[PDB]
Amino acid sequence: GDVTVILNNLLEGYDNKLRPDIGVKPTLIHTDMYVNSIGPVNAINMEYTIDIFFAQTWYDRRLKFNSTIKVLRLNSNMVGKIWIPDTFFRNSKKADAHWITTPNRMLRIWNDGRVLYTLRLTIDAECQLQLHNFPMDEHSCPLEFSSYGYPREEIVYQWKRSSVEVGDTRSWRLYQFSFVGLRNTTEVVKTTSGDYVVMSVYFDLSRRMGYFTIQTY
Amino acid sequence: DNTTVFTRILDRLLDGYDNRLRPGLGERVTEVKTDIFVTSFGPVSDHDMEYTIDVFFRQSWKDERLKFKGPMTVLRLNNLMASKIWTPDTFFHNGKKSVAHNMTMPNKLLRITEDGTLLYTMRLTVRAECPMHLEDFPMDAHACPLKFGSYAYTRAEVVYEWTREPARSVVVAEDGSRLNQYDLLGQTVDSGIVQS
Amino acid sequence: DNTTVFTRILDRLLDGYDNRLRPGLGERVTEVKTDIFVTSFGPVSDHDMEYTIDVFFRQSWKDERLKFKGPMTVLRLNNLMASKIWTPDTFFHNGKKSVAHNMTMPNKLLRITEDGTLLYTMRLTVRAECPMHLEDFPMDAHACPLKFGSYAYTRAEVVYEWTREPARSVVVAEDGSRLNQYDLLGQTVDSGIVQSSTGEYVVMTTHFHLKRKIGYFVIQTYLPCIMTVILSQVSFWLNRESVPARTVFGVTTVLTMTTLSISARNSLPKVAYATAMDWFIAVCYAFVFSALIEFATV
Amino acid sequence: SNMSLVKETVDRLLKGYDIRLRPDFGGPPVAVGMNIDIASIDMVSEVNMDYTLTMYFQQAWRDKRLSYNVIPLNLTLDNRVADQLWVPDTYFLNDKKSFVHGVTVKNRMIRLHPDGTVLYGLRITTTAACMMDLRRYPLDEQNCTLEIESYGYTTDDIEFYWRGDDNAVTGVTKIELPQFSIVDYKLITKKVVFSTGSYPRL
Amino acid sequence: VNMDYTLTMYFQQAWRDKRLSYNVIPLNLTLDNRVADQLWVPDTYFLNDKKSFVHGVTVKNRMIRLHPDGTVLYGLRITTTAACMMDLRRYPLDEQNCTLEIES
Amino acid sequence: NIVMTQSPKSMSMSVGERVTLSCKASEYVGTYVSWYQQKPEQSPKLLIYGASNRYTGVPDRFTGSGSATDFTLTIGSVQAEDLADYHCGQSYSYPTFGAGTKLEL
Amino acid sequence: VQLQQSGAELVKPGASVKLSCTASGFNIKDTYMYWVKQRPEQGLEWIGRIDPANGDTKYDPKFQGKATITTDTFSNTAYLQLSSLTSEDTAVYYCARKGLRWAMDYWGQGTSVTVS
Ligand SMILES: *[C@@H]1O[C@H](CO)[C@@H](O[C@@H]2O[C@H](CO)[C@@H](O[C@@H]3O[C@H](CO[C@H]4O[C@H](CO[C@H]5O[C@H](CO)[C@@H](O)[C@H](O)[C@@H]5O[C@H]5O[C@H](CO)[C@@H](O)[C@H](O)[C@@H]5O)[C@@H](O)[C@H](O[C@H]5O[C@H](CO)[C@@H](O)[C@H](O)[C@@H]5O)[C@@H]4O)[C@@H](O)[C@H](O[C@H]4O[C@H](CO)[C@@H](O)[C@H](O)[C@@H]4O[C@H]4O[C@H](CO)[C@@H](O)[C@H](O)[C@@H]4O[C@H]4O[C@H](CO)[C@@H](O)[C@H](O)[C@@H]4O)[C@@H]3O)[C@H](O)[C@H]2NC(C)=O)[C@H](O)[C@H]1NC(C)=O
Ligand SMILES: *[C@@H]1O[C@H](CO)[C@@H](O[C@@H]2O[C@H](CO)[C@@H](O)[C@H](O)[C@H]2NC(C)=O)[C@H](O)[C@H]1NC(C)=O
Ligand SMILES: *[C@@H]1O[C@H](CO)[C@@H](O)[C@H](O)[C@H]1NC(C)=O
Ligand SMILES: *[C@@H]1O[C@H](CO)[C@@H](O)[C@H](O)[C@H]1NC(C)=O
Ligand SMILES: *[C@@H]1O[C@H](CO)[C@@H](O)[C@H](O)[C@H]1NC(C)=O
Repeated sequence: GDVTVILNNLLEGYDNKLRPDIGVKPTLIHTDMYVNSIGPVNAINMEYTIDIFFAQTWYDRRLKFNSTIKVLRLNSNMVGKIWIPDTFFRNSKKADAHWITTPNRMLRIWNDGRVLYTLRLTIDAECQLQLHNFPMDEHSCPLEFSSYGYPREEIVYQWKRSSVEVGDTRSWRLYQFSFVGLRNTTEVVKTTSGDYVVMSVYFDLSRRMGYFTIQTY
Repeated sequence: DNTTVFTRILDRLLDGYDNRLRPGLGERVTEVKTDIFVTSFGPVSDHDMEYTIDVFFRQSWKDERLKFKGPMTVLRLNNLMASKIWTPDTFFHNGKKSVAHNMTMPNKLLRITEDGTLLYTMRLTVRAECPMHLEDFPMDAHACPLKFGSYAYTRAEVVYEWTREPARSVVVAEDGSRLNQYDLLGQTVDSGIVQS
Repeated sequence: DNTTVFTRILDRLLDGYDNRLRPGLGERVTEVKTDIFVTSFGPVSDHDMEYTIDVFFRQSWKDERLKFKGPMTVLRLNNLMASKIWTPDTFFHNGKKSVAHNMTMPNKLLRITEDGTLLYTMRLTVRAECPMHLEDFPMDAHACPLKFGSYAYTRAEVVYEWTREPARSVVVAEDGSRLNQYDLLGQTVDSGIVQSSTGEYVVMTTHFHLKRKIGYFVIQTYLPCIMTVILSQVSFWLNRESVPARTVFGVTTVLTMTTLSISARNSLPKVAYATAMDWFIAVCYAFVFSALIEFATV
Repeated sequence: SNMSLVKETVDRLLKGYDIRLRPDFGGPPVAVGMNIDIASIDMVSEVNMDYTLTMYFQQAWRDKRLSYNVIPLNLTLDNRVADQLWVPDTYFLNDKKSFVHGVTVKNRMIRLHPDGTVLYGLRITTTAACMMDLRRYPLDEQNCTLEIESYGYTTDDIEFYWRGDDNAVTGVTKIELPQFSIVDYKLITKKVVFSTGSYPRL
Repeated sequence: VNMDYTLTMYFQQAWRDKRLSYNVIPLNLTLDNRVADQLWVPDTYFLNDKKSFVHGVTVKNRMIRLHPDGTVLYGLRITTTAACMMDLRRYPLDEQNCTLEIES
Repeated sequence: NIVMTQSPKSMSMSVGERVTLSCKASEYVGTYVSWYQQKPEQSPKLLIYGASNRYTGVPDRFTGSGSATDFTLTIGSVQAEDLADYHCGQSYSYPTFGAGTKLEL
Repeated sequence: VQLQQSGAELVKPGASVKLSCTASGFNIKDTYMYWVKQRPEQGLEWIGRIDPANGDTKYDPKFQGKATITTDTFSNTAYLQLSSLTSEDTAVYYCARKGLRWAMDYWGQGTSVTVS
């Protein structure tokens, strides 16, 4: 058909080793999250589990085509053939994606070159809990991410206006804690390789003293 | 030398095939028929609020680009032909960490019918999450769900349906029960639409 | 054009090479020279009957197809040239779950000498089985084995050999001992021919001799038990006009003997025969019960 | 001489070989014979309701395309050529986790014969699940199994049988368990029927 | 009880390769990490580790940067479980010295 | 230094019967002991390697039997040309030989 | 397949001798080369060991410092040099090749060294 012609013309002379605007300006990447559940917050290992749908979107002037169709909706087959940012979570001890039954990824290219790339992640992040005032305590411990190799002058991140969305909040595995809200933050951190744009999401938790009462008090 | 004719058939089938496009991208809606055969309902970990289930997961659709005419009416091909063609990307909405078995070869099955119908079967172990309300413990009853759907394909592109009557589609085996603490009473299927 | 000559040497070296055919497929027998350098003898698990070991495993052989001639006499190549040549398929007959480390790159070494001799070294951690006989627990000595050989190559195709004198081949490092409970006395190598359903294969055997240390189990079990027996024999010096005192004496020492025996039997595995700690506890329990029956009689 | 001749023989055998098609793709079914040499039964865990066993699992069939007559001897090839031949898709229905050992290389064996016979062995450690009846525990006796089935090919495409039918499973009397004792073992041939077809089973 | 410790690190290596030298552009080139399979990197290993891995979310966590004078900068993010034997004769009033070895 | 003690020093016997020679080690030598035959005014020839492995070119009447410490060499149905010196030598460590054993008719 | 030694000779007490052993049919860089000494109607005694590929040698403690074994791969020979001779050096010296599970399968013809 014609979509094969479009995809073959888009992938001719394409080099996935170079980001768009390699010597012009930094690339702006807009990020969104959708939290399915926040798992058990065990204080032994100073960590907590989280499951999210991480979505990124940016502009690539090489993936620009002229046609009567507006959007190409694709599988994960073409994810490894174009440029994808190297986002990584700075405070994760272990994190893996999902591969059953087929790699849970999504790619969508628009008429003007805007690419949207979404994938499902399960992160086991760490947050140091100052366990004074236990069990009448409240915490707010983060999830941070940034690019690994591209400094501030090459990749800049930015939240949207509808950034983080939680689900039902009743089917979550929070036994001893209770979710109350969240807030987003952006900052710049000094590193031996350069300045990096770091984005943080703080979840505020309060411990419900409903178990420790009939356990010890 | 009856292997050259089938080699020519498979080479004419794969000449100009683009596995990045769903069948009927510009004309119709891809309709996938689903089936689940539970070979063993694994143990339910109540302390973690999750359960295990071992299934044969079967899907079937229609691809008009894989029509042929040969001496055989059904090609029972290998599990390495299913990677060169289009397959739906079904995922489990509440699955935690599932595995797809690889012993000794990839446990997959592909059958192509002469008129273009494809049957695609996998064997895999789902580990899904079951939220429980333990207010009447230990005299409680539960309904553990298993939601699956399509990633990356909306309702106007790919729709799912049960291949047989809905009451007879999910089939649990008789000796397929590794439960020690619970008692399986029955199944219950449904179909709906989520607005994401 | 300073590195073009080495690229030409490697290209002529790999031009006409089939890595599915062993050197001398219908002409000779392949001679493999083995060597083991143990960098750390890991912990010995007694409930699984296994042990861990970390080794540099070296194999040398001769391939007449890899002769070259250049300004260097030895090429110290990468770990990706080893996947383009024939390497022997050595496995461990009694291994459970071994790992070949690949941090940060695959830990493999290849050196080719100008006459065709190859040295191929790997770094790997082996978890092997050690069947123990625990009659004399905790004063027992074991010989944990480590047997390896070739998979699919019979005696008429590939034979193994030690590269140095057999008493000086398996070399253990000095700081390489992660043993808390045992003591490594020495090593012992051996060679033999096993016979299985596919033919006769050469097997190289190594034995590590371990001797358990008693200094923990003494203070743990043998000394509290004797102290409890002595405290039971203390009762023979009290006057009979205080009956509840001696009654509570007897019953609480029987209770303490029961708690020490239950708390002591979780140390060793679930063996089906009786050990020497069980004999000690049984005779001491007999002594305490005899003291109680003696009190009842008097 | 004697090496390049065999090189040409193997190159002729592997040229124009379609791995998608079984031997005698449009004809009678192919027979596959099984062998098992059990090396150890590791841990029978009541709580996990499973048991681990290590085995040398070998399969033998006949492929008329891998038939040569220039050389008279048997060919043992490197274990990486098993990714270019056709091997049956055998699986174990009741396992939970399994792997082929990979030290120092992938522990598998390929062996050709001048008439066409192929021998294909693996070294597999598998944790198979067997549900126990603990009504009479601890004074009881369990029976649990290892099931060997074909996934893709029905009973009109493949046939399974024990190679020897009484000496196919060896090494059982030399197995020492800390808690149990193997009193007896049995071999069974069968055909099962699912909603997709009829499949052979051992 | 296991006699080991776990640490996460950003491990960076810098060397100079004359073949990766260029003069037509005045800026440093940060390349996609997939090019690290087409370049020469040293075979550094840790002698006293038991289980290591490079993180893999969302891609393989490594960095490759070329400078115009030939200096290559190569970084990894590693989580190492290194092994160190402890002397517990003064437990719990003890101080333990254990180290990580970096070798070629 | 592992020493090998051979026994007996001499043995006189006729043709056709079975004869046995013994060799003992002080330390452990695990199946690495070879048996050589030396005729008068000649060089020693390898008969048995390993512990029980006939060298290619030796008759079938020689047989070796091995252990960790005690080794034996048995010759069944001797001939008139099997009279020579016989040495046992270990190779587990640096090689040491035995004193020898004369065989006379 | 064949090992050819030098010829017998006499030597005065206090001089030095160099015995040679030329290998033909194989390459000395593959195996080890042993030197053995035999007295008349006595047992064999091991002198020393050479690894021709690397070059390191070991000697019997009785002969340590007295004998020196060297090699020459060009002429395919192995040499044993004896110095500070005494009257107890009258013996037969053999040159042996290692092979087939450390067995010393191939021997030389032996040279008679006599001290007058
Ligand atoms: C030391 O050695 C270690 C062991 O060797 C080593 O660990 C290994 O790491 C490597 C690299 O990181 C792994 O290889 C990759 O694995 C990725 C997935 O990893 C997860 O899954 C594997 C098992 O992988 C199976 O399943 C996945 C997904 O289904 C497949 O992608 C794999 O190929 C493989 O599938 C086969 O088996 C299936 C059944 O199982 C069959 O159904 C199927 O048919 C195949 O036969 C697990 O083992 C992993 O667990 C471990 O690793 C994780 C890492 O997060 C750890 O956290 C965890 O603790 C475990 O240790 C993990 O769960 C693969 O996705 C990946 O394959 C793609 O990438 C490579 C490299 O770029 C490509 O060459 C390849 O083509 C694939 O790309 C295709 O797909 C992507 C999808 O996004 C497309 O975008 C892309 O375009 C491309 O598509 C193209 O090809 C398609 C066909 O394939 C075609 O359809 C398209 O049209 C298009 O042309 C790669 O295999 C390896 O698994 C690890 N091994 C193990 C056992 O851990 C370690 O790195 C070494 N360390 C060091 C420091 O050296
Ligand atoms: C998440 O980030 C967005 C963008 O920064 C926040 O939206 C802005 O919030 C600030 C402070 O209240 C306002 O002044 C801006 O007008 C908002 N719009 C934009 C586009 O900046 C949003 O409030 C943040 N949500 C949190 C903190 O959870
Ligand atoms: C699964 O098996 C296939 C076929 O042997 C192999 O290509 C693939 O690498 C295997 N997967 C893993 C994760 O080893
Ligand atoms: C090949 O194997 C078969 C069966 O083990 C055997 O009978 C045959 O002799 C072998 N090849 C030869 C001719 O040595
Ligand atoms: C490239 O890196 C070097 C080394 O840090 C630095 O001095 C130089 O300023 C960088 N180039 C640019 C354009 O920033």
